[PDB]
Amino acid sequence: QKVDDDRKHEIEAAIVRIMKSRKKMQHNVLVAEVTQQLKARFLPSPVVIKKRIEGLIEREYLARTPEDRKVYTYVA
Amino acid sequence: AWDIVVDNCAICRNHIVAWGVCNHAFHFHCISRWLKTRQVCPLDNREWEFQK
Amino acid sequence: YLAKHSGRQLTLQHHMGSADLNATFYGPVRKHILQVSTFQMTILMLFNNREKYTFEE
Repeated sequence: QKVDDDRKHEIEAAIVRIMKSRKKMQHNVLVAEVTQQLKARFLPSPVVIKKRIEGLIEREYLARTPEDRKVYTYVA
Repeated sequence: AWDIVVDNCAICRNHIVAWGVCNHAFHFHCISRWLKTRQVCPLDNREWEFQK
Repeated sequence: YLAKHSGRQLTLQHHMGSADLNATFYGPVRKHILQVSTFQMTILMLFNNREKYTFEE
């Protein structure tokens, strides 16, 4: 569990970078991309996949987009 | 144990062998804060991605 | 070497200190190096040093 939690940030970093490079997609598309990115590293539940994407702003690396409840945009 | 002075690791205000990616003896929060602007760590001239 | 190379991750395992010491026994009533851990070798050496052993020792 600790290894999965540690690798969650690394897996979600790529998703956050892709979202920042795109900044325009469906609300569920952002969650699906995050789930697919973390599928290769481990097998997280959909709630865990959503939490990993939502915690990107809390990682002290980028920010989030409060306008969309599901789509997240990373400033950096 | 690493002779890197565990009393002060970096600018994190969270206190502090273990092998990482920059070998700068920095906490997880400090590494993330540093990577918020530049991913390159200015301590080993190599790409840093953190570990453990 | 550790003092000269400050901040270098070149060290051995403290909890798994490898050593092969020839413990001295009371003899028959031959001798070979016994593989023991760093922390658990003291009690083994004390028990093999004499015949009488106790928890307080």
